[PDB]
Amino acid sequence: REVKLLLLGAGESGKSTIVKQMKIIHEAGYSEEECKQYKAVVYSNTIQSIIAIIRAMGRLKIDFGDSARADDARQLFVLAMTAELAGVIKRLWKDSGVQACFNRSREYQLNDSAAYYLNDLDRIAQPNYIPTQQDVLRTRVKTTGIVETHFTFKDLHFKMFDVGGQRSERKKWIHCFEGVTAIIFCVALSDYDLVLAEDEEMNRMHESMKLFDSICNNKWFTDTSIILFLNKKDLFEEKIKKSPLTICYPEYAGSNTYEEAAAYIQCQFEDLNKRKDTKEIYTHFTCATDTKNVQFVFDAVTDVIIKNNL
Amino acid sequence: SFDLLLSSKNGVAAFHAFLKTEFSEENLEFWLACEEFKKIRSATKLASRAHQIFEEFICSEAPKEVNIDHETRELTRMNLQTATATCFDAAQGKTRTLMEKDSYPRFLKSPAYRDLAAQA
Ligand SMILES: Nc1nc2c(ncn2[C@@H]2O[C@H](COP(=O)(O)OP(=O)(O)O)[C@@H](O)[C@H]2O)c(=O)[nH]1
Ligand code: ALF
Ligand SMILES: [Mg+2]
Repeated sequence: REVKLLLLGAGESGKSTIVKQMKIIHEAGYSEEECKQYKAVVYSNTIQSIIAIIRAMGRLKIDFGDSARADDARQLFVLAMTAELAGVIKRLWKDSGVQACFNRSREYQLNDSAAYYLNDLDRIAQPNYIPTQQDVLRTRVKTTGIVETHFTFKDLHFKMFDVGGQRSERKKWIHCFEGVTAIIFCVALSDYDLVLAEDEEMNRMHESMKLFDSICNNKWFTDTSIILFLNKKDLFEEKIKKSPLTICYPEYAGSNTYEEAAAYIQCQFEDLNKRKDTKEIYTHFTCATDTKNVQFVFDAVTDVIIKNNL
Repeated sequence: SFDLLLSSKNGVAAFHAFLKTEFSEENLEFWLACEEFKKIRSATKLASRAHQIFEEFICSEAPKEVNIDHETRELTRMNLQTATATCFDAAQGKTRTLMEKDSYPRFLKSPAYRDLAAQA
């Protein structure tokens, strides 16, 4: 009864995180040793996030609230964990000019976990620091290529192939299109106001939509269960009152509130289906980093993968 | 360390075989294309070779196109205007990190290597 499953989606939509949530759910969590291995990544994720904001300040021409931060900024660039760097990083983060820039992250490229790590510097910067399960989940590593991983859930064994979402990775996707039982297609809801990291002229949501039009309606998958994860709902929730959806959909007559705007995104993607009589997009709003939520969604998915394949 | 792996003949070939399994070999190739390129002292050969490396790995319609952001790409395109030895340092660092962070750890847990260390 071996099932073949694909995680597809544009870059940073959250595929690799769902793969992590399998290791946690359907194996038995992360060890402590395994967590201590993600130190470097968390530290590097943190250092990269803050560099990102500061370089944006010179581009966007935003002043520090306090001019002595320039001197920390200098040190930051040169240093890239230790006490010196932590202090530097903290001081930068608390600065009001830095925060004005962070609140304009849509105009440049910033890791979504920035706020999470930077707001937790005190814990992270400790010498005897061991990442938590969530810290690990929050980590960002660009996936390059195609990673196959095997899994056994309650009623299914899964061959699960994780791929890279960037444009240069999409050539490679054709290697795992054969005999595909199900495709979980990730979309980062929080991308509606952002541009692509590999094209600054291209809105990330319009990118995911074109990508989805082509997978949803592809001849290869007439017999595959198309599952649509509307992901990063937590990030979207705290975005939407600050930045309007009209950035992404000029047509939009509805309120810039979480549920209605989320219902609207959903319909846009689901409207890309060209055979609605015969094909069903199974949609789920997910927070990839929230184990409990990904556990409940994966039960609902599995059921569809039995009902539609036996 | 990862720097050791990239220095040895054996290591590189073994790491290549693995990257082939994950369809990400273009990364290592470019990185090796960059370590040859920078040894070139002549400003003409640099000139030409820069157009070759860029045509294969960097360009948006490239056959072995590597995963790098828009900024690093277009910077490397302006670095062609006069190809010096450092022309690709930015693109080469992005790519090194991509291999170091993502696929190097899987390689250390691969049977390809697991066996060849067990030999070691
Ligand atoms: N808060 C939150 N963060 C997420 C979610 N999904 C992914 N992330 C984070 O966003 C980044 C991108 O996820 P990742 O799986 O690496 O993207 P991929 O390229 O699609 O595989 C990672 O640092 C994740 O921790 C989500 O639903 N909520
Ligand atoms: F799509 Al990715 F790392 F950006 F898996
Ligand atoms: Mg990934």
